[PDB]
Amino acid sequence: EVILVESGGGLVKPGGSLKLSCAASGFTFSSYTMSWVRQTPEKRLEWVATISSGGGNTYYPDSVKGRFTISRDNAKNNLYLQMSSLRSEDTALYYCARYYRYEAWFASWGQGTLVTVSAAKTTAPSVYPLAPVCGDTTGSSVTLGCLVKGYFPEPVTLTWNSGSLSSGVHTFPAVLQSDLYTLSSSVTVTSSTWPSQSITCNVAHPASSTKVDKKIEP
Amino acid sequence: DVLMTQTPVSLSVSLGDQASISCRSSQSIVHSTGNTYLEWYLQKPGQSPKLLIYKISNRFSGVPDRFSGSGSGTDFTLKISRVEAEDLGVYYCFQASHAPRTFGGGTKLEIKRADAAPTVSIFPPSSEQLTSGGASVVCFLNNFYPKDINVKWKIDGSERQNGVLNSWTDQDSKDSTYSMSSTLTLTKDEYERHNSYTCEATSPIVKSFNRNEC
Amino acid sequence: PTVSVFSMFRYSNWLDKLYMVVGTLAAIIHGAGLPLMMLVFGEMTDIFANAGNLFMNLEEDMTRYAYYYSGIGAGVLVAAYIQVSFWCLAAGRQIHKIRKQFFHAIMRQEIGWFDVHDVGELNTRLTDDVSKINEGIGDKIGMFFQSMATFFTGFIVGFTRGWKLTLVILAISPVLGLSAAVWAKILSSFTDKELLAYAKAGAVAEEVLAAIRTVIAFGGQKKELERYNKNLEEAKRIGIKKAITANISIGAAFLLIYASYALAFWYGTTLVLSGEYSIGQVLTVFFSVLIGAFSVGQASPSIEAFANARGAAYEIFKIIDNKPSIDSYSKSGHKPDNIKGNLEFRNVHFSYPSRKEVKILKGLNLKVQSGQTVALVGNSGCGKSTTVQLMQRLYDPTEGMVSVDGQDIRTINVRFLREIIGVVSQEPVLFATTIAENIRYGRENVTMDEIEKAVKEANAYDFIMKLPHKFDTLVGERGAQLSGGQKQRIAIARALVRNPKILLLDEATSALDTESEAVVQVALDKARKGRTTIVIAHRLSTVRNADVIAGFDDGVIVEKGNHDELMKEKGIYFKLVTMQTPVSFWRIMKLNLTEWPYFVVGVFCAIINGGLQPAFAIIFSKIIGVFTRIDDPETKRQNSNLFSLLFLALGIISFITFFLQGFTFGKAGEILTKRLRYMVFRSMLRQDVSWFDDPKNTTGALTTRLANDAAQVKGAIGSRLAVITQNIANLGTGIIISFIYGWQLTLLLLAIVPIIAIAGVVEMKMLSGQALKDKKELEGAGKIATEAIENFRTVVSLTQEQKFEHMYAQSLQVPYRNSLRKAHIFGITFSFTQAMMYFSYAGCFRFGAYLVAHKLMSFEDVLLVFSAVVFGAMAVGQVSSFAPDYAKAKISAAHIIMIIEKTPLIDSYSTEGLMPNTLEGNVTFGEVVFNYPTRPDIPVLQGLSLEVKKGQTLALVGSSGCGKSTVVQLLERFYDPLAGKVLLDGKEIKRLNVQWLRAHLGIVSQEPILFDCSIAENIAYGDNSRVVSQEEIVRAAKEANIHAFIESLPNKYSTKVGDKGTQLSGGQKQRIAIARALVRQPHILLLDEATSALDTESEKVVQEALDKAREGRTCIVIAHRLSTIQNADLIVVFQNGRVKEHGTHQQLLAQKGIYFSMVSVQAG
Ligand SMILES: O[C@@H](COc1cccc2ncccc12)CN1CCN([C@@H]2c3ccccc3[C@@H]3[C@H](c4ccccc42)C3(F)F)CC1
Ligand SMILES: O[C@@H](COc1cccc2ncccc12)CN1CCN([C@@H]2c3ccccc3[C@@H]3[C@H](c4ccccc42)C3(F)F)CC1
Ligand SMILES: CC(C)CCC[C@@H](C)[C@H]1CC[C@H]2[C@@H]3CC=C4C[C@@H](O)CC[C@]4(C)[C@H]3CC[C@]12C
Ligand SMILES: CC(C)CCC[C@@H](C)[C@H]1CC[C@H]2[C@@H]3CC=C4C[C@@H](O)CC[C@]4(C)[C@H]3CC[C@]12C
Ligand SMILES: CC(C)CCC[C@@H](C)[C@H]1CC[C@H]2[C@@H]3CC=C4C[C@@H](O)CC[C@]4(C)[C@H]3CC[C@]12C
Ligand SMILES: CC(C)CCC[C@@H](C)[C@H]1CC[C@H]2[C@@H]3CC=C4C[C@@H](O)CC[C@]4(C)[C@H]3CC[C@]12C
Ligand SMILES: CC(C)CCC[C@@H](C)[C@H]1CC[C@H]2[C@@H]3CC=C4C[C@@H](O)CC[C@]4(C)[C@H]3CC[C@]12C
Ligand SMILES: CC(C)CCC[C@@H](C)[C@H]1CC[C@H]2[C@@H]3CC=C4C[C@@H](O)CC[C@]4(C)[C@H]3CC[C@]12C
Ligand SMILES: CC(C)CCC[C@@H](C)[C@H]1CC[C@H]2[C@@H]3CC=C4C[C@@H](O)CC[C@]4(C)[C@H]3CC[C@]12C
Ligand SMILES: CC(C)CCC[C@@H](C)[C@H]1CC[C@H]2[C@@H]3CC=C4C[C@@H](O)CC[C@]4(C)[C@H]3CC[C@]12C
Repeated sequence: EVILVESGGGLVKPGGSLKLSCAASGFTFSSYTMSWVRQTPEKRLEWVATISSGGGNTYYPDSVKGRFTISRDNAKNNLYLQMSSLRSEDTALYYCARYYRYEAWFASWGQGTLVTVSAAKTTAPSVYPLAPVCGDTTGSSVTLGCLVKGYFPEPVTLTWNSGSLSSGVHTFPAVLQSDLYTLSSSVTVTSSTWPSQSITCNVAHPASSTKVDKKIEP
Repeated sequence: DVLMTQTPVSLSVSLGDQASISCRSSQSIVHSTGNTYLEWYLQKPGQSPKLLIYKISNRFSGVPDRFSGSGSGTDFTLKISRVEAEDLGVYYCFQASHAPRTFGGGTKLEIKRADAAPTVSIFPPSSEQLTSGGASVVCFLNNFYPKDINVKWKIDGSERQNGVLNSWTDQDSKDSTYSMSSTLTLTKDEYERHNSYTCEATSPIVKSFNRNEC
Repeated sequence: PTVSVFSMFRYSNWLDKLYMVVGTLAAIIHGAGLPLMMLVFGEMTDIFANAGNLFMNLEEDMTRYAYYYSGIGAGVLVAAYIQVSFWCLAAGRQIHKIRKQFFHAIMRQEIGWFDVHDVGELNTRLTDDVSKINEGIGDKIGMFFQSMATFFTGFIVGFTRGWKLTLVILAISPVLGLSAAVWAKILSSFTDKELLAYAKAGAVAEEVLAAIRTVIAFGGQKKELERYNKNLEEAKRIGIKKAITANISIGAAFLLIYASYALAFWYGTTLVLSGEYSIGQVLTVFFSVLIGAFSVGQASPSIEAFANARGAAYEIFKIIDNKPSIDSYSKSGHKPDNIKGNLEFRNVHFSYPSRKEVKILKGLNLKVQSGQTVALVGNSGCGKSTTVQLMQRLYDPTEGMVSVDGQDIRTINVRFLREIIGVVSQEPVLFATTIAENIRYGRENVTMDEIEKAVKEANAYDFIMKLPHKFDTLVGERGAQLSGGQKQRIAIARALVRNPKILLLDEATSALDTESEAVVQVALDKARKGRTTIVIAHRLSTVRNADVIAGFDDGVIVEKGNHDELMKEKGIYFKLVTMQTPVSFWRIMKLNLTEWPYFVVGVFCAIINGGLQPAFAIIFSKIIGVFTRIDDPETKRQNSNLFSLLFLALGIISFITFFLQGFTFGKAGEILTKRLRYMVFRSMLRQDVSWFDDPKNTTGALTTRLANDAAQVKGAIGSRLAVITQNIANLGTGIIISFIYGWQLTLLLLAIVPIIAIAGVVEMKMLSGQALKDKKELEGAGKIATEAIENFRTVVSLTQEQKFEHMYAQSLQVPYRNSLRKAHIFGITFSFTQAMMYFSYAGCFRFGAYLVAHKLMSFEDVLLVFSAVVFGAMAVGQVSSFAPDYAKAKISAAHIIMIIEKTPLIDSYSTEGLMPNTLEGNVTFGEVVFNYPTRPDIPVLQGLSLEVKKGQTLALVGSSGCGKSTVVQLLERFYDPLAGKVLLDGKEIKRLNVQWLRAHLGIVSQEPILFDCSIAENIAYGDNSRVVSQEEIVRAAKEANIHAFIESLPNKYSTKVGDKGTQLSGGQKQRIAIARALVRQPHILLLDEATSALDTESEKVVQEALDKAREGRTCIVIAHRLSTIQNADLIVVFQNGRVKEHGTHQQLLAQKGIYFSMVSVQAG
């Protein structure tokens, strides 16, 4: 189908400069108006830029003009947004977006690429396991935890068994406190698997090239 | 500019009922051509929003017939009949008539669910953060309703240590339930000053871990 | 002066009525092909702009659409063929009938259509006129209906699809139709407008050429060339203004096309964007209504040519209706059979139908039985010839009647009458026929036996034996290859073979030799017993045998009776008898090297205007791409606005570049032709008369060169670069931009453009003139008509008009047949190529459906490739046909440069020769032989000798052309002999100067010839290149009693004379020419036929201009009547080369000879 995948975001110093890219496959990229939209961490969307189907025309709102510059490359099917002199209010998650005939504005989005803009220092996580003392089962379902704490910036992946289990998971969003994010997850496994198949709490930090797959035990 | 408001914020809809979400513009939305663009967007927890209905009264290819949109001038409304758990998120009324395009605030849709007591569960800390100087204990107040609930930690019975890092969650799409996490952190010195710990929810639903290693 | 529409198509039968109705329907269906095509195209663009988006079934939709295009293409093939052919066959049949019928009525017309209605003008009112009707009712009326159809169909489509944009494209439609109308008029017959500026100058060019010898003899090149140059600069100005106007017209047409594009798209995008219309709906409505609004302007020249058609058919029809009172296609006159010959004249008066004011005849009465011969004596022009005419009922009396054999001819048939009578006129002429037929002219059944019999009878059998091709030699025109003896003998024999009954002769022995005159007369006399005869002669040898002798005074016969009757009277005839007893050349750009800034700006604007078409292709493809892509309303609006603005700017640049290219190439062309005609003429007045005699070098050929050369070289220098550079910019950019946008489709569709380019060129020729109209085949038929036309009255009495009527028809049959076939041939080529255009939208677009379905290109890529090669080949054709031909023009420039570089044997401008200080005035001739370079076989003089001294008035007299025109051009150096020796005071004129000779002496010609100037001019013209005094004119003008008639006429010395002497008579002009060289004050006096047309009381004041000025000059007077010769000092009579006599007068009188008779005509 129409698959858009973006990349290029990470921690930046104010007044800095960054370049997001959005690679699109599955349609005739050289025919569709394309927009960039942004969602701030109060969860309130905001239009950020537009570019027509050949690159000629381009439209920005009245609070971004001059800094941002959006452009495209029809040969490789790429859409770039080069931002300069970033502020503290431009910390937000950035979606690509396609345009739909019959005049609907954002038909097929992509996934975000978080772009934090502040004066902090990138760091790796502090991954840890969680399990009850002596591993006492409470029935046909056994609860297992995990706790990733003390990292910056926010985009962090947590998985289990590397793509196998999803049944009784409960992951909770981080809460910023003095430039360090803590993000907690849980599991639920039957009594017939945990002692037979030990569980791993995989964790990876994009901003620090970290990859720690903690095997969870009693 | 033109600022689009959305009067309802917290909707408490029950499976099978209806819902009416307004969008009351400020200037009057009419293009030079004479068309009126005002689309509705939906965001389900943890995904990119998806287009619902374009123009004023239309439906993107792939939507249910329960979604209706009627109105004129600066007043627009959206209605949903027979709400199904597959429909739960935040709704934005985009408009593209004037040269700054502006979304709207957003409406939350909280489907009604039967009350339930949270299956509380405490979690003892690993020796790893203990070796480094940290206490990793949390209390996952799972599967409850209504949305609001609190969590109390009794440190060896009397010291109700409410010193945690609350992490709110969103309504579970599947069963329309909630959850939250209460991670109790304290420096390892005063932690080992207690062997047991008793976490609860607010009648309290109890659980404890009374061991520093096994 | 116009004939109604119902009475216009009267020569059409049932077959022609079926050719007109079907051609009209066929043209009504062929004109609805363009609008219908725009209905299919606007439908195919909605398919191509909805697929690929959701390549499914897109290919299937295109194949169905392709069928529609091939269907319209085939319909248009058939309808075009029918319309063009049927309409060209209905006008090809009628015009032929009208030619035959008009010519049939022109021959059978009462005498008096040559004095009342001029005859050459009749040739222009026949050939040309007939062609004007042909162009009127011919194919043009087809074209009209077609265009009308494209009007209505257009607007009907415009109102059916969507009407909100049709009212808008209609609000401006008057201006569109007006630009189209104006452009249509400038497109059609744009090659028949080049004689407006060379009309006023043509006269001056013809006038100097008419008398080249007089200009060289009198010096007067300078002023003639100056008048020429003035005429030129005027014609040049008019030409420049016409070029400016033509290019402004085409420029305004393109400006309006493009601004209408701009408006259509600026509004249609509002409509499209508001969801109302589609883009197919806009393309259909806009294209169809625009095509309608221009194809109603294409229909202006049809009404213009129809009005011309009927405006000429009026006069033609009024000739064909004109039934003369006396004719021979009435067949009512009784046919008598008992013929005895009874001439009865009782009170016969006459006033000329040419001039009724004067009755040269005042009543006559005579009677002549059979065999009775009467001679008739009088002065030349006493109504002798005209009376011999009126005998045959060539005219009718004004009072009275003429009768024959009891009854009068006023009720009986003339054909039998005008047949049984033989009449040899004053000068009988003969046409371009064979001697068998020359004699056979009288009637039909004249056998070779009769031919040989007649050549025995008239002694006309000798040139059979001495000259080969004894019975099939082609006599010259008007009887040229023959001699006077042969002419007169075949004349009498021919007049005998017609089985005559009354034989009337006029000056029967003018030029006949001693034996020849006697044998002619006797051959005539042996046929004087069974047939009446009436003779007229000036030699009294052919009069004596007449039974009675008559005397003409005021055309009346007053003296009558036999010999002794007037020989006892002692009258006038008595007085007579008593006194008697390559390679081609390419340097032509070195002719126009000096006007290079013009060509620089011209090439630049050519390049810009040739590249404007790919620019339109790109802009159009992109302005539809604006609507295929998926954008917002606002981006579509802004790109639509910017592209509309670029359309408008393209239109404005088109206008400016067109006007500029026109200005600059037109001005270079005019400067070139002006300078070129000037130099051609200048180099023309340097060649000898021995260059100017040749009849393969005629004035008509020279006038064609002056104007035609101008046209041709102007073409093959400027228009060639204009066309090549426009076309290179055009197709070079089109092909090169297409090859890089898709090569697959361009490779296919580049195997079509030869035929689209060719299709544009053939159509263009069909649109304006270029109907072939071969006239070379027509010229042969016309030449036969011209012969009969020259002497219709003289030939009618021969009754041979039938054998000329048929000599028309049997000749007209060749081209008619041919032209018929051609109206089929052309009718297919045109049709075929038009079909090809309608087929391209089926091939290209079909292939397009393939490629767009395999993502090998895009839609707008197909639109850009198609719009830039198909429309590009159309433009290449329409441009390469709007310019003169090449190879013709190159040959014209070849001949012009061939003549420019010329260098005469003897230059009139060159100063070379002898410029002596003194002279006495002596001329001597010795063994001098003189021959033409074109006529070497016929000799004139045979090595004569003379001796003329100062003041000595030489006397010379001869018959009509025994060599008196010879000696003139020998003294004023028009001629060079190969033999002899001439000593002017011992100083040879072959060594002496040729211009210094001319400022020294001055002569007079046979007749005075004159200018379109003042009378003061020609008389002062006699001496130029020196300060002329007004008083020297009033000196000689009074000295000759010719100023007397000048001071009386208003603007005495300032009246602009008529052409060549129409405002006065001869006696008035014969003064001013002798007076012309009178002011010259020469040292040699020469006259030739100075008493030709002059009053016997002015021949004194004109000859007294000699006597008191004879002094110092070698006076050589030559006249016909000896009145002025008997006072000339020395008499040198001539006869055919040998000096007949020279010396004192009484040397000519004591020894009596041919002079003893030459003063014996009418002495008192
Ligand atoms: O090829 C171009 C340019 O031609 C030249 C360019 C530069 C120099 C030239 N110098 C001498 C002769 C032609 C020259 C002209 N076509 C000639 C033919 N049109 C045809 C056409 C056919 C029948 C009746 C009216 C029209 C006229 C326009 C039109 C609009 C939409 C689709 C086709 C056409 C319209 F309805 F107004 C297009 C332009
Ligand atoms: O070419 C043919 C065939 O017509 C087509 C048939 C089927 C498809 C076509 N597709 C594109 C173009 C023409 C198509 C039509 N001619 C086009 C040429 N007209 C001629 C002509 C001649 C020289 C320069 C420009 C023009 C053009 C109009 C015009 C206005 C007043 C008087 C005559 C004409 C103009 F000044 F605008 C009419 C006939
Ligand atoms: C004598 C020749 C050169 C005349 C040229 C005529 C051409 C242009 C005409 C003649 C028959 C026509 C074809 C008739 C049938 C077909 C097959 C179909 O699947 C697509 C259209 C197509 C291919 C037409 C295209 C145009 C066509 C090829
Ligand atoms: C005789 C001509 C050359 C005079 C010039 C008149 C032209 C410029 C005028 C005549 C009628 C006019 C149109 C009349 C109606 C409409 C619709 C309206 O909603 C916009 C203006 C528009 C599109 C006008 C455009 C300009 C127009 C075409
Ligand atoms: C055909 C005759 C009357 C010529 C006049 C008509 C054309 C040349 C005129 C009439 C209306 C004009 C348009 C009126 C307004 C606009 C909007 C502007 O932002 C772009 C140019 C544009 C689109 C103009 C282009 C020129 C235009 C199309
Ligand atoms: C005489 C020859 C050499 C001239 C060749 C002219 C060509 C190369 C020129 C003529 C007008 C030009 C166009 C004018 C305007 C624009 C619109 C813009 O949005 C794209 C480029 C485009 C379309 C230009 C491309 C180059 C162009 C097409
Ligand atoms: C395919 C590449 C080389 C593009 C270059 C195309 C050249 C070779 C083509 C484009 C248009 C053509 C010209 C079109 C018309 C004319 C006028 C004619 O009286 C002589 C041929 C002449 C002068 C052609 C010569 C060849 C030409 C110049
Ligand atoms: C005389 C000249 C101008 C005509 C040459 C013939 C043209 C029409 C022919 C010859 C070569 C052909 C191309 C050769 C190769 C291919 C690949 C084939 O799988 C699809 C069609 C395509 C793209 C052809 C299109 C038609 C083509 C361009
Ligand atoms: C190098 C090649 C592939 C370029 C393609 C050549 C085409 C564009 C050129 C080659 C020669 C040209 C033709 C040469 C002769 C004439 C005759 C003239 O009265 C009209 C134009 C016309 C009919 C030309 C049309 C265009 C033409 C066919
Ligand atoms: C010479 C041009 C302008 C007119 C004649 C074109 C006709 C004869 C040719 C041009 C392109 C051709 C098509 C080329 C390719 C395809 C696809 C193939 O799988 C079936 C035949 C089909 C559909 C051809 C049908 C005939 C066709 C339309």
